[PDB]
Amino acid sequence: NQPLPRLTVAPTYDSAMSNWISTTIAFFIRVVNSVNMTATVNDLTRRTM
Amino acid sequence: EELFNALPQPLQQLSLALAGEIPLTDHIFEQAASTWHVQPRSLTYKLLDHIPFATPVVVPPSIYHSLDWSKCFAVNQDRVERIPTIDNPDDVYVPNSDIGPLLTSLHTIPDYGFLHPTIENDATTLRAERARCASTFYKIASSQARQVKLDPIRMLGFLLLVQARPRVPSGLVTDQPTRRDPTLSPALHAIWQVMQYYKVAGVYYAPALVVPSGAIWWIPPPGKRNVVSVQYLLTDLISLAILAHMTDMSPTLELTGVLMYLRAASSHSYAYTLLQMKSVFPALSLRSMYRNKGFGGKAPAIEWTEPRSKYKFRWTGVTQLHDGLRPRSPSMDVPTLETLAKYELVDIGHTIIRERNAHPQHNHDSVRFVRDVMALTSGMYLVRQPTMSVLREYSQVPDIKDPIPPSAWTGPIGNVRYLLPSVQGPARHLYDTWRAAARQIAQDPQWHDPLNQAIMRAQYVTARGGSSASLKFALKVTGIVLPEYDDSKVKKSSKIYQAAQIARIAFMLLIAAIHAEVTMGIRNQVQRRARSIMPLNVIQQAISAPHTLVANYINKHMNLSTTSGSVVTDKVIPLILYASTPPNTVVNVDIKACDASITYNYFLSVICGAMHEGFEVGNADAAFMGVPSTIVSDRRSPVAPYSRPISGLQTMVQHLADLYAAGFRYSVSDAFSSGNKFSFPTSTFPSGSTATSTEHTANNSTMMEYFLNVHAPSHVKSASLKRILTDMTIQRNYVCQGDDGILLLPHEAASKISADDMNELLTCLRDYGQLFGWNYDIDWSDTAEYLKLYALMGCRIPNTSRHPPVGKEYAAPQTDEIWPSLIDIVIGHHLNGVTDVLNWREWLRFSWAFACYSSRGGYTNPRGQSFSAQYPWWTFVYLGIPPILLPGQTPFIHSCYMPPGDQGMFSILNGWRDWLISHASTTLPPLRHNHPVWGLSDVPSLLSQFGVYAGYHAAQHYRRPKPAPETASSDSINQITSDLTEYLFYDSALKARVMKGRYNWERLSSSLSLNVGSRVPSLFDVPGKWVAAGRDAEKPPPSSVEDMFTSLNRCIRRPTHSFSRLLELYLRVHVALGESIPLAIDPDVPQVAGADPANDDHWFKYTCLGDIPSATRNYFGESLFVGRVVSGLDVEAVDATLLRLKILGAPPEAFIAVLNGIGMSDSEAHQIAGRISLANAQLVQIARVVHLSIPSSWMTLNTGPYIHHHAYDFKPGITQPSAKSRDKSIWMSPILKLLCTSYAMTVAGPVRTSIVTEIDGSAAALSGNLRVWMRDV
Amino acid sequence: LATPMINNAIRSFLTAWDDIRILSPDVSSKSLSAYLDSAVANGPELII
Amino acid sequence: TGVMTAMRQVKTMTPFYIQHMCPTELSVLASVTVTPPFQVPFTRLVQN
Amino acid sequence: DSDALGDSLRPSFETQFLERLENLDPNLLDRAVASILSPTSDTSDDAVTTVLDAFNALYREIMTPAQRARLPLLTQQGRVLAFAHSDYELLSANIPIQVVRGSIPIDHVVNLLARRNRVGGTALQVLLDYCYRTQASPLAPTPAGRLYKQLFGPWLMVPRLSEPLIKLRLVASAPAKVLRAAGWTIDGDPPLEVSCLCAYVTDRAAATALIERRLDSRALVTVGGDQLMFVEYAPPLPLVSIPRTFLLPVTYVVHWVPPQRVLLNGGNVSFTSGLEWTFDD
Amino acid sequence: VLDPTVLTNAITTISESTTQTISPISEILRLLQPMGNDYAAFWKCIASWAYNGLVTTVLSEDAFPDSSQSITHLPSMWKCLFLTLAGPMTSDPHSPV
Amino acid sequence: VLDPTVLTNAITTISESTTQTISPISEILRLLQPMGNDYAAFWKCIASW
Amino acid sequence: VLDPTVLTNAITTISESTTQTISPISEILRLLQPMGNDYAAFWKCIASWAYNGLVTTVLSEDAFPDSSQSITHLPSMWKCLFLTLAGPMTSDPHSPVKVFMALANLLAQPEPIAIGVPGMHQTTPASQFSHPGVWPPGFLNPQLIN
Repeated sequence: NQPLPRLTVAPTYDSAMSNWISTTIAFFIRVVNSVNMTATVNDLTRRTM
Repeated sequence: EELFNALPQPLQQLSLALAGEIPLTDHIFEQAASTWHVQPRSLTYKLLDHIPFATPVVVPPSIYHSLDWSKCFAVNQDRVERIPTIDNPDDVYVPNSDIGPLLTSLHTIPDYGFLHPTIENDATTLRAERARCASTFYKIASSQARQVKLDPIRMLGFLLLVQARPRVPSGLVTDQPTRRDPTLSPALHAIWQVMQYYKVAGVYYAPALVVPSGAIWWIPPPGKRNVVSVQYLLTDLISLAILAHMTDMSPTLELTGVLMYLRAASSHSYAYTLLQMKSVFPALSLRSMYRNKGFGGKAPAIEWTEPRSKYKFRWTGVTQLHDGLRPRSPSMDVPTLETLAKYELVDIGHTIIRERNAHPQHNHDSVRFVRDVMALTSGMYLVRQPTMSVLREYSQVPDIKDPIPPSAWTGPIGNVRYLLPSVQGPARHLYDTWRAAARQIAQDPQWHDPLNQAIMRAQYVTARGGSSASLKFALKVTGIVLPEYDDSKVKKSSKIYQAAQIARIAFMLLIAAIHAEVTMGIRNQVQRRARSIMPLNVIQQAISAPHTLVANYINKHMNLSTTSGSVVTDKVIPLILYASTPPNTVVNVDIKACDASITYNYFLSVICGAMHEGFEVGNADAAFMGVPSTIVSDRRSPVAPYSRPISGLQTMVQHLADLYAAGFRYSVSDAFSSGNKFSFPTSTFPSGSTATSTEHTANNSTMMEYFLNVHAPSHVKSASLKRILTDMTIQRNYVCQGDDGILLLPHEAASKISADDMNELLTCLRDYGQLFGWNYDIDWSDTAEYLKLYALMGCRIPNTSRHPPVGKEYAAPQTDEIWPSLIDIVIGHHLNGVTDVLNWREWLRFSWAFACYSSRGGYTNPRGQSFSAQYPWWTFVYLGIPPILLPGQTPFIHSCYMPPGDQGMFSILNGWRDWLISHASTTLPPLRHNHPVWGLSDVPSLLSQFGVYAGYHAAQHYRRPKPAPETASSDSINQITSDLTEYLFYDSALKARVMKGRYNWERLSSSLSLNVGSRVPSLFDVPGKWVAAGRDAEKPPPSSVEDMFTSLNRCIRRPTHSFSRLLELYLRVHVALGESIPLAIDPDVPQVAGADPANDDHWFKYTCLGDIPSATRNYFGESLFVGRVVSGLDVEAVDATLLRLKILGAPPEAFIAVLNGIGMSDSEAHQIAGRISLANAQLVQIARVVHLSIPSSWMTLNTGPYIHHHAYDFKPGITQPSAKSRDKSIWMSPILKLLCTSYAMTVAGPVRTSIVTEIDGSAAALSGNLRVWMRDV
Repeated sequence: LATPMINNAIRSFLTAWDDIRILSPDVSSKSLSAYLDSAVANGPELII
Repeated sequence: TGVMTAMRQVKTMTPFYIQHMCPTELSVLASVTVTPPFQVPFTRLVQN
Repeated sequence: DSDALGDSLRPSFETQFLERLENLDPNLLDRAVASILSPTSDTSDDAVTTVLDAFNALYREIMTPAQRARLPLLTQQGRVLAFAHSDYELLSANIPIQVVRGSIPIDHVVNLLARRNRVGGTALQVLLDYCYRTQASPLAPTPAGRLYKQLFGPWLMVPRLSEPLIKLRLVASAPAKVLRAAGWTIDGDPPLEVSCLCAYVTDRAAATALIERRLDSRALVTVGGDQLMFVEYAPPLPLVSIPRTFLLPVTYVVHWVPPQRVLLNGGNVSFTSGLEWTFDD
Repeated sequence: VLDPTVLTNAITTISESTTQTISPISEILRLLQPMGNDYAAFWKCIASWAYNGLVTTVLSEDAFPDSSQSITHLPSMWKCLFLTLAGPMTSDPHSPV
Repeated sequence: VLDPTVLTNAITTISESTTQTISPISEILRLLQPMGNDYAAFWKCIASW
Repeated sequence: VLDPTVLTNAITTISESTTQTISPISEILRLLQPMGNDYAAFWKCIASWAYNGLVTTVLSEDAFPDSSQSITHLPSMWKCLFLTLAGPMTSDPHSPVKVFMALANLLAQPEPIAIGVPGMHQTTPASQFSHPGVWPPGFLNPQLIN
């Protein structure tokens, strides 16, 4: 945690949440673009995921 | 035959059609239908005399020896007229006495007569012990004769018309001339032997003649009497004479049945004697088949799908039978022959057992013996007094062998008490299941959601028709202006008249004074023409709202009913077939009188204490559905009583405990007995209320769970059975719905269980319900019965007695209908003979006879004395009945699994199309212009000659009178509608959704520019849906009937000789059928009893497809893309709205305008619209946007894989490449594959691989033209 | 005419059922009761 | 390739069943049938 | 009275309860008196549960069908105050009557010991005390004094009221045609009326706003072949329906307003009629 | 006196007894089932100590869980739990084994 | 326990465009379900050894 | 203030050819939307952090992907995304081993590892790893996974 701000707030990506969220997506972009999904899932619908 | 010679010449001309000799043109259909109505009905029995025939049956003269009805009826407390039981305390039905002295002569027909009007006059004015006693008997005895659809006088007339000429042999080599003769039938002989008594000059007077107002009885001659049992005997024989020729019953098996009806007619109180033998014939055949030495055959190897909660089933081969697979259960022979000895019918027992032992193995012929004997049970709808229907069977209180002590309860918290943990019987597991299920609702944030609250208030209005208006009683504490709404013409039932007035007064100023004595039963007046019925007040259903919700949570994780129209044919039927297989033996647990077995003495005190402790979780300061938080008076601690704030969800339980303990006030106001009227409490729940009877399902799995795990693994004395009872689990071994359910034994020791161990199990199970008063109706016949449907070694046994050919339940003394509603009863009567499989040609021959009488109608108006209608022959073709013969081909090639509608009319106009082009290229001039689907051949003139277009529009035209007041006059229409609108739109948040929905759609109706004024299911259709669902039961005025009548003749005779713009587009597609698809099952295995190779059409369909519906990618749409709707909006009309806009390329705002129309949130309308897609959708659900659907006749089949990968949109070597649906095969192929199956199931014989051959235009031309159609809708 | 064509598919129905005859050929339950239930039923009488 | 690789990746008990459970099952049931198993040595791909 | 309905039968219900218990076991009765009167109660699955099922078999045999015959005495008169020993017979025999669950702040278990010379003695009074307690449905017993404030409460006003009140009554008028069907010697062309329910007002003008309008409830009057005569209402009338200035009695029986106009009763014929409050002089 | 309500109050609080919870709990709900002949199996097991050698109070056949069920099956280990406690109560000399 | 829901679901959940002349997804189900509806033939092989 | 239109509008505005049989846009919004609000369960998940001594919020067992479907089965994978995102929210001490195993279950054929004591295999359905002794050795030390 961090202490409470008193000015106008905006969604920032410095959080541990945003550290957790962005690195899962950075991990499942690797799983989707891995070799196992390449042999089965079609390449154009792999870009969609 | 000489029977055919005795028919009238226009009636002979239709028997030639029904035989298949000539095509049934419309002129034969008109003249013979006119021959039925102008004929005196007594002449039909003269035709039975024209057959000289003999069979060993003798009707005794002891039928006519009657009782005295006044010795059978008397007066008791509160001055009620009822039947004192003569012999046994259930003697309650119609006594067999002379109707003769009670009737006067009738003015129009002097041979018949209605009730003597001196008895009719005084019994409503002066309450006597004679006249009021007489009108009770007369209206009940007329009502039991009224329990038919139309007269059995005519139902025997259709059967003799079918049997006049034999059917012509079609070229399909699986047909046979039927083995049955009418000369050998003792059913027809007993009718002729009875009718020898009822002629005075060779004229054969019927004993009754059931006018649609009610039955009118024959006057007796001097010296002879007219007992009431004869008309009931004649109906049961005609019900048996029809079915036995449809089931191909042996003539030695009708005599088994006929001798029971003649015995019950010889005895007194015919319906009571027929009720005491209601379970003889299933006990002699179905309940006991294969207990002999030699046993074998083939049985389905159905496997339970191993994730147990999925309730999925797969047919996984055959199982050859042996003597370890025959039932270890004892036969039902010894308890049945003792019952037959009570009525001197022991030869009926020894006839079946001699014939049953001729079937030692399990074959097609053996299961036909089961359904033939089950056709011998009378399906006659027994009618007693509706006063006496409640005074005895809704009065039985249970016998609690282990009552809860008063020391086992805590101090009271307001009205309710909690159960102490010191008591740990089966009441504790009742108390602890309803408590934890109540905890998961105060946690659940599904409520305080405006759409979820709108669905529950829609659930009480739409589901049941309602009873009373107790707001006239509920003006006692709050001054209401009480609008009677005579300036709106609407019915004053509980559907509309209550809930519109609820929108003004809050619940909290009303729930404190809800307790009423005329809570339910009758429409706010103590004498009307309606029967005392089940549902109660909408604000006392609203105080019963959490009791529904906690019962829904118990049945959520166990009973995944999914709220679908196909749940019997998807879940019940394969469980019926997975049970009774030779691996597992079952105990079909039935709980009789479960509605009268849930009292406040045991059950409703425990659950209201469990819900109140269960609702203690969550916020104690929280309202619920308009009921605020309140002060309770706590008295648990003896030293510290105090005032606690409780939630609104606990506030409702405080009033529900006051309502359950006082009972349920049934008020009887039947129009059968002359003016008996009394309201009185009971502990009996309403029967048919599925939102309330789910509590019985909520206790059925719960109390079986304490039995199989705690009670019976400790109480039973068999050490071997404790090994079985250890690993039994209701998530694996028990399936319940309602009061009844199947108990399953574990697969290791299932069929190898000792019957002496099972008798010690069921003794403990029957003694287990003695702790609750639950009289378990346990059966141990090694057959399945889940919801009134049967099995035998994995073969479905269609109960032919369940759907009678003649019978129809009437809870009213009159039918309360205009004429053409009989036609909708015909189609339901036809498809019941298709689901319950019969001889499919002879049933189709019987149906066209039966439908021909339902083609002419005559209305009696004091203004206009003459009205006569005529539907064409092709009307019944559009509604579902397949034609027996087309001009230009061979008869009986059109299957009974043909769809109705345009989907069925496509199927006939495809195989018969090749004749239509050739026969119109000759004998007719060609077209001046060119036509797309027939070229230059003048086929639509020829179709206009046969009346194909005539019956097409006459079937699409409505057949129910619309009401007369509209909004164009000075009438005050929105008095009750806008107040019901305020009831549905309580929160301003949900009103802001729907106002946003119609504003965006009518903006996008003209900007997107595809439609104008088109019907889209918004929530303002729902008060239009509800209020119009109240005036449909109201009797229409003669101005509305004649306007409905004149619109029929204008619709028939109009020169619109074109089809709809879908069938005109369907006929471009030409499909063709290659070889038969390879097999689903081994046809030595009987799938459904009656589908032998003799009944050929049903035999191939259950063999080529199978009767286990394969859950596939499609699974015929158990998902409907909107999991919850306001009740009144059809989700069929919603998926056909969203998926059209997905095909049309609509902007996403067009989807959101539809979804805000049904009440979805703006957070929800985006989240559904992105979720729905054209590829993720299911192949049945795509075809529903063009009004193509799976019929009810296909529901018992496995149409899943056949529509998937046997029906071709494009078979690349055979078809022409004009039918390439490029870039449209995501949604055109569900239309093309389903039109392939629309014709495959219409052709008789085996199911062939269906191939689209060509489209007359391009497939792009058809994808363009349906896109034009989907813009118009 | 569809009436020979509906009488041609009955040939393809039976030869598919004659195909399933040769795959899983039926055998009498008098043998199946003998190879399963006659074992628990009868034997020689040794003790007398 | 997408269909065929999916069929490899199906989690099925029948490979586990064929060498763990049913050789125990077929052993026990061979002691209880009325005819003992008439057995001949199976051969992996040897000509003679 | 609650005890009187068990006294209605020609053998008394407590006399059969002697005969039912004596035929089975004298020893379990010797220890059911110690378990019911125990300070702390055990499961007692030998003593009391043999009494209660013998009680309920005795109860279901005679008492529930007799209560159905007692239906017109407990709800069909003008106004009644029925008493019951438990919540069961008002609901199990399906009689239309409002049940309130009473608890007075006197320990009733020592009153059964305080009373004497009963037909079963003081020992039988405490067994079937526990039998009716288990028979009663478990719900909060409201204080019975709150019921008696409705009944006997405003009858304590009239000694301190300085004004002698007047009498009102209901009218269910009967035609002579229904009262000459089965035979009644009745002198007069105006219709014969009956008093369904009386009420008392401390003046005349407070009823003038209510004597004019008829009451919206249908009242069918069962007249017996004997002197007895019973009244029922198609629409139950809420107690709250009468205005706040009515003094209606605790219980009230139906009688003809002229008794002398009725002669030669001769049979039982009922009739339906409306209601009008009127002045009785 | 033998009153299980001290145990029953202590054991019903920490128990759940819901339809997703019966399969572990159901062995000890049979313990809480109050149907008993004032606990005659206890006093008969004491009285067999005096008449040991003439009658021995062995553990029942249905006491023992079957020797094919694993310990992961939760009612089977309560069935072993109720046995180890009732072990030394018996006069069976083979009760420790 | 043999459950054809397992092997059919793994086949039908693979992505093929609906523009192709021959779809091998919908093709091998004609080699999978018909004539293989008797799955007890598996058990006749286990007993045959 | 929760407002699920944003993540809806973020996904439905990604481009996909509609000619495919399987839509990864549509088959995950099926697995995304509750019919009611059902968003206070997030706030019960927060409110349990003050009460982790009494109650531990467990990942819902009916939301795990089964041990029947592979990684090629598309809605089974997006469950494993939804488990991995909602991992640190739930206060169960065995949350990350259930997150780790629900993918290790879902690719047992391509990528096998060693799983703890015997009796708990890689195709154990990721809910029975609720004890600290059946954490796999590769999860404690990723060097043990090759």
